[PDB]
Amino acid sequence: HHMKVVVRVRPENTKEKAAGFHKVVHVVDKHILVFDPKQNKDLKFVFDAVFDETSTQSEVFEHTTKPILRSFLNGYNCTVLAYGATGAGKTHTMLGSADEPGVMYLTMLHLYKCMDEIKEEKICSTAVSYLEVYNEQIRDLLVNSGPLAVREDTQKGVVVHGLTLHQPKSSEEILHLLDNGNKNRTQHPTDMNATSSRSHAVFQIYLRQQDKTASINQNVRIAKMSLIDLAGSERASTSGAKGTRFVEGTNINRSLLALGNVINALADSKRKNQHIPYRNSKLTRLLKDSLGGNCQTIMIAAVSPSSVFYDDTYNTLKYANRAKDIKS
Amino acid sequence: REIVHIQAGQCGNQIGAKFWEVISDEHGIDPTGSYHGDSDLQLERINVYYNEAAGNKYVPRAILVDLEPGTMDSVRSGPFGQIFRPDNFVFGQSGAGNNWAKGHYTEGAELVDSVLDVVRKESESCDCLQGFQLTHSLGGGTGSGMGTLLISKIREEYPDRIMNTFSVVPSPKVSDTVVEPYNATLSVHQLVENTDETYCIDNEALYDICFRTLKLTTPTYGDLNHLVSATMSGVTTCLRFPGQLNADLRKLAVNMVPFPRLHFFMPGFAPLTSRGSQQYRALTVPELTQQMFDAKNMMAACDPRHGRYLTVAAVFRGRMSMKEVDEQMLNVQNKNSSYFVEWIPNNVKTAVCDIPPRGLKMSATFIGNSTAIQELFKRISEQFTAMFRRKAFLHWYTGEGMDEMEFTEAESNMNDLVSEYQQYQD
Amino acid sequence: RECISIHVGQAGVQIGNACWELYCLEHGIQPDGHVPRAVFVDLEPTVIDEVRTGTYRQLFHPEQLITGKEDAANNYARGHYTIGKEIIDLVLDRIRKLADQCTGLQGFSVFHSFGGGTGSGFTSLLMERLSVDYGKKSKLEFSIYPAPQVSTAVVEPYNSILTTHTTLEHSDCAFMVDNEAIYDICRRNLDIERPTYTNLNRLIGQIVSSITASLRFDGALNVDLTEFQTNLVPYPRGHFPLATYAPVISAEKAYHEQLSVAEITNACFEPANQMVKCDPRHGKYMACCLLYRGDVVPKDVNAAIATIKTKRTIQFVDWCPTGFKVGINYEPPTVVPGGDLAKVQRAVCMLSNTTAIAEAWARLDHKFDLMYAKRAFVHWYVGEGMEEGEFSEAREDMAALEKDYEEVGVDS
Ligand SMILES: CC(=O)O[C@H]1C(=O)[C@@]2(C)[C@H]([C@H](OC(=O)c3ccccc3)[C@]3(O)C[C@H](OC(=O)[C@H](O)[C@@H](NC(=O)c4ccccc4)c4ccccc4)C(C)=C1C3(C)C)[C@]1(OC(C)=O)CO[C@@H]1C[C@@H]2O
Ligand SMILES: Nc1nc2c(ncn2[C@@H]2O[C@H](COP(=O)(O)OP(=O)(O)OP(=O)(O)O)[C@@H](O)[C@H]2O)c(=O)[nH]1
Ligand SMILES: Nc1nc2c(ncn2[C@@H]2O[C@H](COP(=O)(O)OP(=O)(O)O)[C@@H](O)[C@H]2O)c(=O)[nH]1
Ligand SMILES: O=[N+]([O-])c1cc(Cl)ccc1S(=O)(=O)c1ccccc1
Ligand SMILES: [Mg+2]
Ligand SMILES: [Zn+2]
Repeated sequence: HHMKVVVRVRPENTKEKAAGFHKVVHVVDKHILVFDPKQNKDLKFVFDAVFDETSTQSEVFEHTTKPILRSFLNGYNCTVLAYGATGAGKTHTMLGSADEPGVMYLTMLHLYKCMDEIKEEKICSTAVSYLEVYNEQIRDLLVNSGPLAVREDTQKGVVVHGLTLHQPKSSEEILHLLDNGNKNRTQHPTDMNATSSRSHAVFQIYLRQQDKTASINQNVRIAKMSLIDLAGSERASTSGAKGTRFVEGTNINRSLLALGNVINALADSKRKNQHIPYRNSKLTRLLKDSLGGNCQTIMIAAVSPSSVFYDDTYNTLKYANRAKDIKS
Repeated sequence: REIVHIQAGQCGNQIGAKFWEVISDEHGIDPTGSYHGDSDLQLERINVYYNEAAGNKYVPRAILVDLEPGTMDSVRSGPFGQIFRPDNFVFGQSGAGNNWAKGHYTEGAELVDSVLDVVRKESESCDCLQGFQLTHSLGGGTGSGMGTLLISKIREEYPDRIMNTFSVVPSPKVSDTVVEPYNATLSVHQLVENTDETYCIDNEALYDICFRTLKLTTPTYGDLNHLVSATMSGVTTCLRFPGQLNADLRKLAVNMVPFPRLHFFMPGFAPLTSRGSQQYRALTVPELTQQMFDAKNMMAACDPRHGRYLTVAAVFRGRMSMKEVDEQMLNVQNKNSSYFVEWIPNNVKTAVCDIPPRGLKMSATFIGNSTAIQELFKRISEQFTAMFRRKAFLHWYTGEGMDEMEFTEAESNMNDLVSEYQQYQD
Repeated sequence: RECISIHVGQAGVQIGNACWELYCLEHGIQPDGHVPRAVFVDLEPTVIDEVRTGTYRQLFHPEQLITGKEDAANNYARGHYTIGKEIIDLVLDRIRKLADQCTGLQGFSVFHSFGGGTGSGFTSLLMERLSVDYGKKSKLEFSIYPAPQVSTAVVEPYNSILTTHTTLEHSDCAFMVDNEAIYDICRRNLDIERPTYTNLNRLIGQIVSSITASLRFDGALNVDLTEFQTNLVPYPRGHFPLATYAPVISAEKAYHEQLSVAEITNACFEPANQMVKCDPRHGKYMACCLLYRGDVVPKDVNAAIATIKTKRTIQFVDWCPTGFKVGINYEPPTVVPGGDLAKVQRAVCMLSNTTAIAEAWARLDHKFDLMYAKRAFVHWYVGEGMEEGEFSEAREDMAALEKDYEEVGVDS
């Protein structure tokens, strides 16, 4: 329906390539991927689209974000759901990869171009924000905020106040917010020091269109777009007993559960309605506003071909596909 | 393992005197005296509620949190009142005004740091902490405002340790206060997002259960509070005894909350017979499950017959067969398959201690997580809108540094909490 | 030669105290004699404290009594991952200190209670760490699987679909005893609506005595623990025979006692006597180790079994010509001085893999799905260092155990 799903495999990593043990999934054709190659489970998985390891950021940009931009420009709020294995590398090269063309860079340019054309023809104004969910506290990345308090408007569409947005001057101004933000989140000191993978990063862009062609006095269409980087799941080891991870992992584990339970309930609410508990998390309640409604959504899962990704990519394909596959 | 009780506001304090009146006899602790215990088992586990200092002076490890001096000055000037170390009395000689905002933002907010100081002195006592018991009414300044702040701070300092709450939800028929739904809707809002076990008790559900199930014609408050304190002993301290199948606050929590909201339960005691005549001893066991699972006998206002159960915990305490227990629970699950929910193959959590309530042969605390409690947060949330529409006594809250959006927030949350509870009634 | 034991979870320790009671009682070793050969594990102190306070107090070393003063929790995750992790190293250290002291051991008779927190989750990793440190040994786990309708924990199936998947690739032969299908023996075959837990524990205390105690003891047809998993498991899944006893007669009511071999052996295959709600509804036996004890002529057995091999309504598997391990011990059973057990001069402690547990597993798996389909108590395990993975991926595990116990039978 509105939901469309695409999974983009990312090349095996230099070390993963050179070793080569049984591949987690073995991508068969472009769309169908077999899990657990010989027998073994030998599970065929279908998706709506799938992109192979050869498909880079630029191909996923064009695929994923093209139905996003059009709907975003139409005034339909859009979101991108990221996924990926817990192990970085696929997710590392999927997001924040400057060298890779960036799904986010080409879609930010794609929107940024389309935004300039809508402004010349029509008066279009936009704004952007960048927030994270670390410790289940929302931080703005642009300004050093504290815990955003919750209010509800007349619509009562739940607002975390104290968010600041600036209007997109160029993509360069956005790049400064991306830099400010990306350095504002900490690395996670557990394991190897990753980026802010374990914290959920959110990018927000708000389109606001008035028509010059339409009367000045008209309804304004606004969409919200969001891109979310999520954590990976934690094992016993990657968790650990330690009190240092302890807080962070509790925040992530309940965020992942309540969020993924809201994603499963989201697919059920493509039948259903008020059933889906928006309230189970702070961000999952804002995710209702974006992902709820009949809005065009896409999930991009990451998958690596490495054997390390055996568990992680199988669990993420399992969880992403589970919400599709369940229908009553 | 260990707990630290919390006597927030006058009602939670008045009940604290009754909770500790009971528990101490259930542990042979005289006023400042030691363990006189008729047995030896009422001592291998006391640590749960007390501290070692002298060698005869096991002191209750509670907190007494009140902005009204005359209350804690009636609890401390009466019977067991001289057991509490004076360090436990976190008084606020300020005006204890009946406003949730006055006890949460303005007058309670100052006294909190001098509370958290002691909640840490008592949590850092020794061994391993389990959680905190909380007693209060949802109908007043110090109960619902300040007592709900104390937990919003406890749940930030120890998000690992459990949080039991004993709320005196506003009774339907007559409200013992006027702003009541204001104080209530604003505390249940904090409760649904901090504590993880709530036991809601209603002064009139008690009067019914205390005037018809006890022929008691003059049910004083001391009696209501005594009945309540009889359950919260059969919950906690009870399961800190041996048993063929014991549990503890976590087993209770980890069997009784299917969804993270917290969920609120409805306690029920077992042998609830009037004194002389009704000492029928029809307490073999089918008579306890007969008792606990009827409508009346639930300390909540709402009737369980009006909604499915998600979980039940019959926390028995008295020597009985693990067959006539585990069996009876089944026929109860099948006679009433209608109201019990179906996506849980076994709703009931059987729990069995050995030692019974001092003077009795056999009892069983009931802790029901029924969807029937929907028909109470409905009640509270109605009384709110009917007066919130006109901003009735709202100038007492905003004039104490509040927000027109804060009332909106709490209603909408606790009114969503009604919606969610119906998702499982269906 | 020896077999250590590891009694885990409160119930694995209550059964432990009872199997351990019946031992000294048939070996003339009163309260203070030799030394035990086992350990006790719980994340609730008050229960292992019943072995430190109650009977059999000084028969143990405080070193073979592991406790985590912390919290049991009726959830696998916490008891496997989060908490039960902290204790494992210390636990292993005993089953490595007790395993060194001996002389050429054979294995560890584990005692756990499937649908617990400490009995599910901890043992899962205990057996895990054993199959690696001692893959060259026997790993016979004696479970008390979930009652078919009379479960206790609300979550039970979450705990028991997670002990099965994690231990499956690690056990050698998993004995099973159902708590409810024992109460039917206490009601029907003993007459008592007063079965305390202390009695089911005498009855597993009895069947278990027949396994290790009397069979590690000399006899006319000895059967090592390796002989079990060899003569009892057809396939590498940690296959789960059922325990059954024969002279379960009452020591008060009826008295026919003198029930020659020809009778006690027939009293094993009737479904009303097998400590398991896995009534042979279709389940073909595939291998049975009839342990006898007491006065038994090998011809009475090699005739009392021959009659059974030709009953045909007992239908063995096709690929199994003869699946009858006769074990004969000398010393008769040894009943509790004044419990309720008859006291006969012979018994049959038959155990067997049956295709019947195709049911028991199916009915326990279907349970799990109904709650997991709504997540139910999932937030209690995810907050404890687990994932959507370990549930969904241990569910897929037991799915190929519904198919394994279907394919190994029903077909020819
Ligand atoms: C001669 C005799 O057997 O007297 C009984 C008695 O008559 C009855 C009626 C008791 C009596 O209880 C009440 O009348 C009552 C009064 C106010 C509120 C609630 C109840 C009794 O007072 C209560 C008392 O309870 C206990 O001793 C328990 O240990 C109980 N203790 C307290 O509540 C307590 C009271 C005063 C001071 C300190 C503690 C308890 C229950 C659960 C958990 C912990 C403790 C008992 C058996 C009796 C009397 C004395 C008449 C009953 O109540 C309880 C809680 O056991 C009322 O129905 C039961 C059935 C009992 O048979
Ligand atoms: N036969 C027998 N079954 C028992 C005994 N004690 C408990 N059980 C059963 O085992 C299960 C109970 O496990 P629990 O006592 O809750 O837990 P545990 O496995 O000891 O570990 P925790 O959950 O962490 O406390 C239930 O299915 C009981 O019916 C016992 O002494 N004998
Ligand atoms: N059971 C019970 N309820 C009480 C007691 N005292 C006050 N209440 C109830 O508490 C509500 C009033 O709140 P109150 O305790 O005075 O608030 P506070 O003292 O300002 O925190 C009313 O609904 C009363 O019925 C008591 O001792 N026992
Ligand atoms: O998705 N993200 O939010 C994200 C998560 C991480 Cl860890 C890293 C980056 C990004 S980004 O903004 O896509 C981005 C993409 C390209 C350049 C800067 C930022
Ligand atoms: Mg236990
Ligand atoms: Zn005879």
